[PDB]
Amino acid sequence: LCPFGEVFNATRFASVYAWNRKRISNCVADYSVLYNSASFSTFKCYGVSNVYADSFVIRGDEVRQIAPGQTGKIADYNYKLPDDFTGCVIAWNSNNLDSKVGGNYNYLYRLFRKSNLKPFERDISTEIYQAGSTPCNGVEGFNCYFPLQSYGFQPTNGVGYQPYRVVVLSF
Amino acid sequence: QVQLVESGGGLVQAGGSLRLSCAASGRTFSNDALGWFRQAPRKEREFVAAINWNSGTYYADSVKGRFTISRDNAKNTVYLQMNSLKPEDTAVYSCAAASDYGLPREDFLYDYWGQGTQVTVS
Amino acid sequence: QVQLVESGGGLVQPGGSLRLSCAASGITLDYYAIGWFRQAPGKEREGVSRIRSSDGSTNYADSVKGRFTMSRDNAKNTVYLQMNSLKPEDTAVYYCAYGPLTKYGSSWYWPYEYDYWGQGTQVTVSSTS
Ligand SMILES: C[N+](C)(CCCS(=O)(=O)[O-])Cc1ccccc1
Repeated sequence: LCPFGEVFNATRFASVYAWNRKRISNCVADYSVLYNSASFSTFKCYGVSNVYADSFVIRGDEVRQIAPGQTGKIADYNYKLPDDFTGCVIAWNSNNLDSKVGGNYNYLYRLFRKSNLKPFERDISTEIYQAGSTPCNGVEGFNCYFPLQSYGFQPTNGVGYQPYRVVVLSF
Repeated sequence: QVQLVESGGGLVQAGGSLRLSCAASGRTFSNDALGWFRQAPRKEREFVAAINWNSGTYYADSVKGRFTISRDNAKNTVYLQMNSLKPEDTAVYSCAAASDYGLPREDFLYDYWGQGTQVTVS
Repeated sequence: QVQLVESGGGLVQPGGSLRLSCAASGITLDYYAIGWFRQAPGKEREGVSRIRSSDGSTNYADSVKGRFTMSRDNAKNTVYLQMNSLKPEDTAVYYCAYGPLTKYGSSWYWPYEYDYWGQGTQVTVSSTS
């Protein structure tokens, strides 16, 4: 039986730009997660009505970008699902775990990339991004940006800016 | 395009009870999550209660113990039973539907919206 | 929550000065940047200056270095832009903006995106109107 429990119950979750992948050997399907879909804010499947569990944190307003065919900073530069995705996307609000007073800066997202990610590609590099015409030479300025940014989650944020834990099951 | 129409709003006295209903068109009702939200003057929209395909439910803390959400798939209808009403419950209540097996409590994760019905608690 | 309100814009002749204020409420992040930006019709928005709550350093756009100075009030949540030697090309709506810094390991980095923007104050540098 598939060890999905370890995936959902993990104490720590990755930043989306450094999204975590867990390979799960061929297993007896454990449907209890589906029957407990009420535990989650969203539970959607694609290509269903080789198992990977990918997981990470994003903000509430980005949950809709975790789906095939989406656009935006997350789908384009952080975590991209293919058009022929077969699997499920599950997410829940984690404000209780992942915000802190004065801001939790540990979760990051990539702002900029010279081209979009391919589906299931990851990029964790931190080269200073050249937004204008002069080379950056590793130095920040108004044309030269560190390519990641912190969410800064605070418990008092509105729900669209609260942290969400996401699990993507590909099978 | 799924049409949602709320019924049941009105004037009630504090401590009274009132049942809202929302009729949905569309063939996928039984798999959808259905939610209720409310908007009071000068206040921002707030989640009230929601039910998913498997009849699991979730309530805002402010209404737990007093309100009950339920669904009748044969009638494409969701209901909000509101007991022990306080004047702080006065609001326009709206129903929403989501093509989602989860239990969304966030307005941005719903897909279709009704028109609202007024509930006023004196 | 967060409110940013700019004031102090106006009309001045070339070579003149103005001081803009940005009154902020609701600042609760520990590690943040405040920026001044400007936008004119038909031009791209431009960063003008920025300051941060980690090390207090300030950066200025090349076009304004040595003419503009950004600072923090020591007794209220207001930041200033002192603009000296104004030029017609400085004409724009000036905005202040606030958002979190980026923590990467033990280092802090400047953001590109800011969470909150104010409503702008108009600065017009002109020999007439
Ligand atoms: C006025 N400060 C000294 C901070 C005041 C923070 S408090 O009101 O929460 O005590 C400096 C300052 C900080 C941000 C913006 C402008 C000025």
